[PDB]
Amino acid sequence: GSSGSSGKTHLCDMCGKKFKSKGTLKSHKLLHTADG
Ligand SMILES: [Zn+2]
Repeated sequence: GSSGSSGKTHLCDMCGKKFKSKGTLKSHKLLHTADG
């Protein structure tokens, strides 16, 4: 809820999407930022 979370997730601080692994969250964060 608005006052606090429950359970556990690998949460994106950039868009607010929630993931089931740090590997899945990392594979998602490549879409926000990458080297070039
Ligand atoms: Zn994200």
